[PDB]
Amino acid sequence: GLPVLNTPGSNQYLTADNYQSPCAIPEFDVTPPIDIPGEVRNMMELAEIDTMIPLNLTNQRKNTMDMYRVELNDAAHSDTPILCLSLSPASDPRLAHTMLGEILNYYTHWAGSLKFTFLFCGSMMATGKLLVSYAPPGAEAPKSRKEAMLGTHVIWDIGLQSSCTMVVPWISNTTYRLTINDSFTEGGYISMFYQTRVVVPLSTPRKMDILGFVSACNDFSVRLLRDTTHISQE
Amino acid sequence: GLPVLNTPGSNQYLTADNYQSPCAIPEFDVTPPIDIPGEVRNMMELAEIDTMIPLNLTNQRKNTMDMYRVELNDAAHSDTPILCLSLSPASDPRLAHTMLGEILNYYTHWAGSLKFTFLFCGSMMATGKLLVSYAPPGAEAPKSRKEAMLGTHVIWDIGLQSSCTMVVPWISNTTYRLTINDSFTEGGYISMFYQTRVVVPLSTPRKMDILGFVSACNDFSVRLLRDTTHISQE
Amino acid sequence: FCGSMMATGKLLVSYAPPGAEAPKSRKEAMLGTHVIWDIGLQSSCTMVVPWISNTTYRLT
Amino acid sequence: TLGNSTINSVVAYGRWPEYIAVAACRFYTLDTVTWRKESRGWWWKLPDALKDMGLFGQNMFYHYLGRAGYTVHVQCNASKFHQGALGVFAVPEMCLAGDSTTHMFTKYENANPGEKGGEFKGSFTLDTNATNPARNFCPVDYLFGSGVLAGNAFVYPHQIINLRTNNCATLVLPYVNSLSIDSMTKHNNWGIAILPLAPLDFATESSTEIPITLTIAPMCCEFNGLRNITVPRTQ
Amino acid sequence: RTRSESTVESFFARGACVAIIEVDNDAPASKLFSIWKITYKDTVQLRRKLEFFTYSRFDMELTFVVTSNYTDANNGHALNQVYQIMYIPPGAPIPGKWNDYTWQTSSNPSLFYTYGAPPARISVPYVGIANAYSHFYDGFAKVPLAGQASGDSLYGAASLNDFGSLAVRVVNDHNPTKLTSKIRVYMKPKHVRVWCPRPPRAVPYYGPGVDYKDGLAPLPEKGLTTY
Ligand SMILES: CCCCCCCCCCCCC/C=C/[C@H](O)[C@H](N)CO
Repeated sequence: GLPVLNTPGSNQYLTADNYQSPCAIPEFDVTPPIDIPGEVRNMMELAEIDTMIPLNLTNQRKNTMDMYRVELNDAAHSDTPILCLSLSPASDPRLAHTMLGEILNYYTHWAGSLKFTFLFCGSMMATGKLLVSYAPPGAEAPKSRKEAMLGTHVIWDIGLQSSCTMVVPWISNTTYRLTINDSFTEGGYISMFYQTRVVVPLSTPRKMDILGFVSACNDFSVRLLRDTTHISQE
Repeated sequence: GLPVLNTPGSNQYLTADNYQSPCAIPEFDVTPPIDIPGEVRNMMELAEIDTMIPLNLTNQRKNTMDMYRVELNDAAHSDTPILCLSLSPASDPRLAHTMLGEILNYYTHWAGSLKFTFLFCGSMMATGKLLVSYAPPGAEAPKSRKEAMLGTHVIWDIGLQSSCTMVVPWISNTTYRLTINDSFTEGGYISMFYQTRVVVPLSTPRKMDILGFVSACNDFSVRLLRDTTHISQE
Repeated sequence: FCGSMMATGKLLVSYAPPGAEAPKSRKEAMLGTHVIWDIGLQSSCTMVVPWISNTTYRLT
Repeated sequence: TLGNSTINSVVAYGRWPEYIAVAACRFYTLDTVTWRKESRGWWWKLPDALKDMGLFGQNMFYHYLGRAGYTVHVQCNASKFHQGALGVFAVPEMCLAGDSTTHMFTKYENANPGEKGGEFKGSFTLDTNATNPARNFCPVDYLFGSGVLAGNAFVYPHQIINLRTNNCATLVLPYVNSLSIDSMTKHNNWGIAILPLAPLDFATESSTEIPITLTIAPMCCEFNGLRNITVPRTQ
Repeated sequence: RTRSESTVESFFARGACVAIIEVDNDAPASKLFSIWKITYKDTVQLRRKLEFFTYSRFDMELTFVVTSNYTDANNGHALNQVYQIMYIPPGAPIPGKWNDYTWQTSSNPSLFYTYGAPPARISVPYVGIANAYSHFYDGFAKVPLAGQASGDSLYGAASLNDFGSLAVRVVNDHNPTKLTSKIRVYMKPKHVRVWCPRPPRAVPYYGPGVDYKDGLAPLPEKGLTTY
């Protein structure tokens, strides 16, 4: 026949190959598709959906609903942080199991901006101002409002609006970060502080809850599909 | 020679493949075809032929000619059914071995309308009206003419005509039904009742027979060729 | 509604055409014509009972 | 306004209900539930919750095939001195985990409770009665009743009722299925889950309770396959 | 930065192991043929990836990796084996013996694989009786009716995911020596369309449904004010 020469790689099975194969059921009359609502073309479309952050992963709160609630009170003003988060969306245990983190744990590289929304769930009679800050990596993690104020930040007036969004823009030395805990590709710090205190009148609850949601922005992307550590078989 | 790479699936024999092979008798002078009557292009053409239904599969009737005859009499009117059939053309034992059922047992999926013809074989002096009903699935199988009348149905006047056809139109949740007994793809119920009674004058036979035929309509189709359970080798 | 501005609540106002037993619970009333009134949103609510009669006029 | 029934909104997947009866498809009010401080959540199935609603239930049980979208209106009002948040989620094919070591052992009468629906639990309890098993759902709230984290339930069509902001939620659910039309008695196309995201609280009262009311209108209804009436077995 | 590798196609463009079918070549405690019901729910990774969505359409590529070994040392030698893999669609007769007539496979698709050859491979189109596959079905196959005794079908079980089975045997007549073989089945969806995203599985799978029994506390402990 035609002279041919078998190159190396012949007879191998690469599970990522893209080859044709014979059809085992020829002339099958396939059922046509219908217009079902909710079609998805890209997994990033799922990462762009806000999902609640299990922020309060304490011994008594983890694996309950209480792990989603962060408690504020009406005590006197202080510079102590309300919450502290590492910008490691796939390896920080508080972000790993959100929809964004679940998508990220199927990939090796990620890049793009993030969106953090905070929802205040107190009474309508409550007032207060909060400071939400992102510090890029390199320095010690901010432990007071004085240090946090030096980074990117927004001021949230709960009386004016019950939900506030801070976009963390993409700022990295590398073009992508790794989806594991790695010092060279560290992301930075997210912190929350009291700008003023929370004030309530009489006959009002003095403790209330906030909730956190995270999603990816439209510039987000991932690379190098890989197996996840969030599912195992015994 | 030309650099080539053997992909997976090389050297396999798939009995459903479509490949070329060398001719073992080259230059054979083939006898030309003649115009024989009765050519068939599609097995559905055979399923569109009416064949008699072995309706009366009792202990003393099965595997004889009597299994094809359903007896009517001239007794007083009653709401008891004359015959009851499941719309399972490949798995109901009364429909499985008709030509339609035999064709269906070579396939896995079927869809389309059915045609049931009933032929009255009494004397010309006999009169009567019968009700033939199809009930789509989901409810209890109708046990009286009152329940059967609520579904699709036709009224057959034997005095006016000796053969009557009821088309069971295709009504299914799924696009195809399975050719086995499956609850999720159940077909419904076919029933026959006395609308009025059968009346004969004197010196006339008081018992007579009806015969049933079934075929597929022009919208019928099948999918996923498979081996039948109606032939075995020992 | 003539309560305080601090009051909230939702009410159901229903018209049932004649023929059946007079509705004695919200389940039966919900089957007829009806409107939902949010007092917190607005203090006055209007339900129009449209003309539905077998006869062209009713007696007084 | 839909029919003789009258009265932000979220259209699930941005798809309004559409056709591929008319009087029967209108707003129906289910039984009110009581939101307490210790409430864990509530669930309903559609069209199961409407099976005893006027002519819509009659059309459900008289036909082999039916399809409909829905408009769900959750109503819950409180004072400016109340606090709390509800998440209202519309889940297509909302399968709930059972309560036994046997897989998929929940019986039909328990999977289709009706307009009363069911409640989420705070923890998982395994039914041990072997002679007389309960064969009921055991949906854990933080697992969202199906082995997934409730925090990610926000990927479903949803609304949030924050007591300081709004007192009502409106979800417009189109007919969602792998088929154009199905059996309404065999299959529930939608599930409604209401979870307290923030617990209810009222100043210096460990007694406050507020009602939640659901009003559901089927839309773009179609029925086919008229036969005798289906009478499902009850428990 | 494009999103080419996060498209639904790229997300599923991998051959995933779904089954290990074990057969023996021995004289008739052994299993001269094996039946495997076709499903992706025997394993977890592909199942979890698929259950990100409610509905899907796709063609399927099946690859078969065959390995074999002697059972005893220096017990003798064997000639190269041939394996038959027959697709039995629902309703077709199921083999009951190694040598029964069903293996004639006049209408069933069949694959003959020679040991030492590259893994076998076939493709099938979208074969669902509905317009899409259902990863989740919130219903019953039968509605129990009043009058019926104690329509008892399992919750979620429907024939919309019944695709038949694979019957696997060694075609060779049995050697004097015992041989054991394993056929690993690898699935790759192709031309994928998906609908209605769902939150991913968070606890260990328990059965073909959504039931859970163990490992219900997945998340670890992490202080609120600790980075
Ligand atoms: C002749 C050698 C055997 C080749 C034939 C292989 C069997 C034919 C394919 C049947 C399986 C259909 C594909 C299965 C799809 C998934 O199970 C669905 N996602 C279920 O929801």
